[PDB]
Amino acid sequence: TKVLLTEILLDPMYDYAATVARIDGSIPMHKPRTPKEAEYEFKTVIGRTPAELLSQKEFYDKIYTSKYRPDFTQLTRRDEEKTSTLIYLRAYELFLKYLQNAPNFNSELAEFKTYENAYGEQKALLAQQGFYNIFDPNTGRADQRTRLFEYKRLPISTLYDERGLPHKWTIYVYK
Amino acid sequence: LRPQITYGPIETVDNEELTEADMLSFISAAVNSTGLIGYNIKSFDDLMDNGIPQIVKQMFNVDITYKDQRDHTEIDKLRESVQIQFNFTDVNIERPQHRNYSQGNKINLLPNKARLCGLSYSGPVNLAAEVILTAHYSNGRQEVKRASIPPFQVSTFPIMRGSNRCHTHHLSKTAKKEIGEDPN
Amino acid sequence: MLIPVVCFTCGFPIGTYAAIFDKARTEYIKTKMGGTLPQNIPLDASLQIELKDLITALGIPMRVCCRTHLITTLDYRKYY
Amino acid sequence: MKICKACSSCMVRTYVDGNIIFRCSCGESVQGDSQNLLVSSKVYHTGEMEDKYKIFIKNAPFDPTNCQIKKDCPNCHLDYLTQICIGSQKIIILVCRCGYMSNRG
Amino acid sequence: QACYKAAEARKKGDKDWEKHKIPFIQNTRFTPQMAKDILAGTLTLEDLVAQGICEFITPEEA
Ligand SMILES: [Zn+2]
Ligand SMILES: [Zn+2]
Ligand SMILES: [Zn+2]
Repeated sequence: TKVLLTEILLDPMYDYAATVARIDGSIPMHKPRTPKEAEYEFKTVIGRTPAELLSQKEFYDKIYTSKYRPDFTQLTRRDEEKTSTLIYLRAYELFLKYLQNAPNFNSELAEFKTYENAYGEQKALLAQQGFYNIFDPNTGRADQRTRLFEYKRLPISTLYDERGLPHKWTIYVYK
Repeated sequence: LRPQITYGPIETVDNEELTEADMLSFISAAVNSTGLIGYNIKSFDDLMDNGIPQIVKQMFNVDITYKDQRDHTEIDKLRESVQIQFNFTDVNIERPQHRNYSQGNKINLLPNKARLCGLSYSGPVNLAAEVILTAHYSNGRQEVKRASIPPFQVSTFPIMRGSNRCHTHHLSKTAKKEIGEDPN
Repeated sequence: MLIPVVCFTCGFPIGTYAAIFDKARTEYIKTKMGGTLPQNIPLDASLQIELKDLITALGIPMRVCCRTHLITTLDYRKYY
Repeated sequence: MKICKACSSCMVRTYVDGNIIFRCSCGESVQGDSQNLLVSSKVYHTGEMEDKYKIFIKNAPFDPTNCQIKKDCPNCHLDYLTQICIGSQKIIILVCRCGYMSNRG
Repeated sequence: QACYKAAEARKKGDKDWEKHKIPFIQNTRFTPQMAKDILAGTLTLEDLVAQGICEFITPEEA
């Protein structure tokens, strides 16, 4: 019993099923303080007593299943928080189906992945600090003016005088 | 074959209105198509589905001959070598599994449990084979015994997280978030 | 993980107008977003999203530090 | 080298009484007449000879990564040429796609 | 071809042979509308390659 409890209590599946059970009140919101509360939580979440889990053979067949069965066919696109609730509940239901190797699973997984991608697009819309572009007043868009170097073929008179000698700018004129 | 498609003349393309900040969309598109580490997942995926099966089924055919080091017998004294010949036919790799309690039925092993318990996120490898043993006699004839072996699990191969053989691949982002994984 | 209760620099009570500043800002972005995917907002190269008047209407003064921390602080709820 | 007529092997060259005699491992012996009077040779500056860059100079007008220059080609009167700078003495060659090539080659 | 025609006109004694030349134009086919379509999610790198706008270059091909 101790080894079984230690193994299952450290399974993230158990914690996720326990959270789902806590949402609708099947188990107390506080973690167990006494062994009786732990046994009750195990019975509610896993669905089988630890003594009878060692006797029979399945494990995933009777894990909690949320009480409220909302309609996930409105996931086909007070509405937005309900959509978030539907996303959470369908994620739990699909994860539980994945554990149980339920038939007709990959197509529903892809459909819910598309739904959650749309929901993630909305959530990313909620997660924007903003953006600004310094517009060039002469134009109507992002500034292109720069102080970069621009090549230009200067006249040869700048380097050599009328007698072909190079310039030596070495006299300072002060006014 | 010669190319046949033709595009619009380059003199009609209007790009005088472009800005450098507009060209960041090209980098955005390139990263979105590429991803950031998508090559790692693709490489592990075609190692699983295509690489290891090919390596096992092609590059590990065994053909050896060994001396018969037995004692004296009618057949014994008259034979000198035995040829061991075998190859692997069927190869596959499954998702990581863990045995709950003792003598269970190999429930799934999530990555967070492997991290916490110090376990190995490795998936079983199942192989099938056919074996041929050929024994050579002194006179010149030989005897051949052939046997086909049902598929069996030899060991477990490490599984990259997020690949096709990972459990965090048949799960949604919310489920990934709530099982102790990083959804992002 | 949220907008701080007070400005990190001086300590003005930014937090008491934080939540509102979040939600309102969203609609303003929805007004200026424009035919563009949300995650591509910081790459539009044509946006002029200014939040000066919103923060002014919130009553927050024109302090550099306070508006900096109000605008730039990431929210953990929006990434997790 | 001298190739044996009989077995098509590389014959060994020795020198006897003012003559070059090739002797093979199969016993066949011949004497070279004129074309085998070359004991050894070496060529210097092999990294900048004209035979080095013949293919590259031929392909230069079509290679898009070569430097162009605004000069008229005297053959086809094209207003641009391809300028290449080869060798340690920085020899400049102007080439065009019509076959024109400065240095008259 | 404009250079050839201009040279051919000059060899015929024509004075305004320069009028047969055309300016050189090199440009990319990436338009500002394509940038706005990338941001809207209706234009990806795969269909930019399929339209002959960009291509993948390897260091030895570079
Ligand atoms: Zn402040
Ligand atoms: Zn010979
Ligand atoms: Zn030419």
